[PDB]
Amino acid sequence: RRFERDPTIPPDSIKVYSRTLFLGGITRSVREPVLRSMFERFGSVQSLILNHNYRHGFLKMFRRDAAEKAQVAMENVPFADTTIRTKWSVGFGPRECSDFSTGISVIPIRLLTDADRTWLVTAEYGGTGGLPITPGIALDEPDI
Repeated sequence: RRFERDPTIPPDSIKVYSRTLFLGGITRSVREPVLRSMFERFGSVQSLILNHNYRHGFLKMFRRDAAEKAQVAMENVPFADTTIRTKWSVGFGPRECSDFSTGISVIPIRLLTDADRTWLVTAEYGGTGGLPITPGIALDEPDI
Protein backbone atom coordinates (compact mmCIF):
# COMPACT_ATOMS: atom_id res chain seq x y z
CA ARG A 1 0.00 0.00 0.00
CA ARG A 2 1.13 3.53 -0.76
CA PHE A 3 1.87 5.47 2.40
CA GLU A 4 4.75 7.50 1.01
CA ARG A 5 6.44 10.50 2.55
CA ASP A 6 6.35 12.97 -0.33
CA PRO A 7 8.27 16.25 0.12
CA THR A 8 6.42 17.86 -2.79
CA ILE A 9 3.23 18.04 -0.65
CA PRO A 10 2.53 21.46 0.95
CA PRO A 11 1.96 21.89 4.66
CA ASP A 12 -1.18 20.47 6.13
CA SER A 13 -2.03 18.52 2.96
CA ILE A 14 -2.11 14.99 1.56
CA LYS A 15 -1.78 13.70 -1.99
CA VAL A 16 -4.25 11.13 -3.37
CA TYR A 17 -3.85 9.07 -6.53
CA SER A 18 -7.13 8.07 -8.13
CA ARG A 19 -7.70 4.39 -8.91
CA THR A 20 -10.80 5.19 -10.98
CA LEU A 21 -11.01 5.71 -14.74
CA PHE A 22 -13.76 7.52 -16.62
CA LEU A 23 -14.88 5.71 -19.78
CA GLY A 24 -16.29 7.91 -22.56
CA GLY A 25 -17.89 7.03 -25.87
CA ILE A 26 -19.86 4.12 -24.39
CA THR A 27 -22.54 3.30 -26.93
CA ARG A 28 -24.85 0.33 -26.48
CA SER A 29 -22.48 -1.80 -28.56
CA VAL A 30 -19.93 -1.52 -25.72
CA ARG A 31 -20.84 -4.00 -22.99
CA GLU A 32 -19.54 -4.72 -19.49
CA PRO A 33 -18.05 -8.20 -20.09
CA VAL A 34 -16.00 -6.94 -23.03
CA LEU A 35 -14.70 -3.88 -21.20
CA ARG A 36 -13.89 -6.04 -18.18
CA SER A 37 -11.80 -8.38 -20.33
CA MET A 38 -10.03 -5.46 -21.98
CA PHE A 39 -9.06 -3.90 -18.65
CA GLU A 40 -8.10 -7.22 -16.99
CA ARG A 41 -5.04 -7.26 -19.24
CA PHE A 42 -3.61 -4.43 -17.07
CA GLY A 43 -4.51 -5.80 -13.64
CA SER A 44 -7.40 -6.85 -11.44
CA VAL A 45 -10.61 -4.89 -11.89
CA GLN A 46 -12.30 -3.97 -8.61
CA SER A 47 -15.47 -2.40 -10.01
CA LEU A 48 -16.94 -1.53 -13.38
CA ILE A 49 -20.25 0.26 -13.88
CA LEU A 50 -21.63 1.37 -17.22
CA ASN A 51 -24.47 3.82 -17.70
CA HIS A 52 -25.48 3.81 -21.34
CA ASN A 53 -28.01 6.57 -20.76
CA TYR A 54 -25.04 8.95 -20.22
CA ARG A 55 -22.72 7.25 -22.76
CA HIS A 56 -20.20 6.66 -20.02
CA GLY A 57 -18.80 4.27 -17.38
CA PHE A 58 -16.44 4.13 -14.42
CA LEU A 59 -13.82 1.47 -13.78
CA LYS A 60 -11.81 1.13 -10.59
CA MET A 61 -8.64 -0.96 -10.41
CA PHE A 62 -7.35 -2.49 -7.20
CA ARG A 63 -3.92 -0.93 -7.95
CA ARG A 64 -3.03 2.59 -9.05
CA ASP A 65 -0.18 1.32 -11.28
CA ALA A 66 -2.63 -0.94 -13.15
CA ALA A 67 -4.98 1.99 -13.61
CA GLU A 68 -2.13 4.02 -15.11
CA LYS A 69 -1.23 1.24 -17.54
CA ALA A 70 -4.89 0.86 -18.54
CA GLN A 71 -5.41 4.59 -19.03
CA VAL A 72 -2.46 5.00 -21.41
CA ALA A 73 -3.32 1.88 -23.43
CA MET A 74 -7.07 2.50 -23.60
CA GLU A 75 -7.02 6.28 -24.01
CA ASN A 76 -8.50 6.17 -27.53
CA VAL A 77 -9.67 2.79 -28.82
CA PRO A 78 -11.88 2.48 -31.91
CA PHE A 79 -14.60 -0.04 -31.17
CA ALA A 80 -17.71 -0.94 -33.19
CA ASP A 81 -19.62 2.34 -33.85
CA THR A 82 -17.61 4.44 -31.41
CA THR A 83 -14.23 5.11 -29.79
CA ILE A 84 -13.66 4.16 -26.17
CA ARG A 85 -11.96 7.10 -24.47
CA THR A 86 -10.37 6.36 -21.10
CA LYS A 87 -9.47 9.29 -18.82
CA TRP A 88 -8.96 9.78 -15.10
CA SER A 89 -11.94 10.15 -12.78
CA VAL A 90 -11.48 12.13 -9.59
CA GLY A 91 -14.25 10.96 -7.26
CA PHE A 92 -12.60 11.51 -3.87
CA GLY A 93 -12.19 14.86 -2.11
CA PRO A 94 -12.58 18.34 -3.70
CA ARG A 95 -12.31 18.44 -7.48
CA GLU A 96 -10.74 21.93 -7.03
CA CYS A 97 -7.67 20.11 -5.65
CA SER A 98 -7.04 17.82 -8.61
CA ASP A 99 -5.18 17.42 -11.84
CA PHE A 100 -7.69 15.69 -14.10
CA SER A 101 -4.90 14.87 -16.60
CA THR A 102 -3.31 12.46 -14.14
CA GLY A 103 -5.96 11.78 -11.54
CA ILE A 104 -3.82 13.19 -8.72
CA SER A 105 -5.12 15.49 -6.00
CA VAL A 106 -3.31 17.56 -3.37
CA ILE A 107 -5.87 18.15 -0.63
CA PRO A 108 -5.56 20.41 2.43
CA ILE A 109 -6.53 18.15 5.32
CA ARG A 110 -8.89 20.80 6.67
CA LEU A 111 -11.11 20.32 3.56
CA LEU A 112 -11.71 16.60 4.05
CA THR A 113 -15.20 15.80 5.25
CA ASP A 114 -15.68 13.48 8.21
CA ALA A 115 -16.81 10.77 5.80
CA ASP A 116 -13.70 11.31 3.65
CA ARG A 117 -11.55 11.03 6.80
CA THR A 118 -13.24 7.80 7.90
CA TRP A 119 -12.96 6.19 4.48
CA LEU A 120 -9.27 7.05 4.24
CA VAL A 121 -8.50 5.21 7.46
CA THR A 122 -10.85 2.21 7.03
CA ALA A 123 -10.31 1.41 3.35
CA GLU A 124 -9.22 -2.12 2.45
CA TYR A 125 -7.58 -0.77 -0.73
CA GLY A 126 -5.99 2.65 -0.78
CA GLY A 127 -6.08 5.02 2.16
CA THR A 128 -3.80 4.95 5.17
CA GLY A 129 -3.90 1.28 6.11
CA GLY A 130 -5.26 2.25 9.52
CA LEU A 131 -2.81 5.04 10.35
CA PRO A 132 -4.01 8.58 11.02
CA ILE A 133 -4.29 11.19 8.31
CA THR A 134 -1.17 13.31 8.61
CA PRO A 135 0.42 15.94 6.39
CA GLY A 136 3.03 15.23 3.79
CA ILE A 137 1.83 11.71 2.94
CA ALA A 138 0.78 10.42 -0.47
CA LEU A 139 -1.85 7.70 -0.65
CA ASP A 140 -4.00 5.96 -3.19
CA GLU A 141 -7.75 6.56 -3.46
CA PRO A 142 -9.62 4.81 -0.63
CA ASP A 143 -12.49 2.47 -1.08
CA ILE A 144 -15.61 4.10 0.31
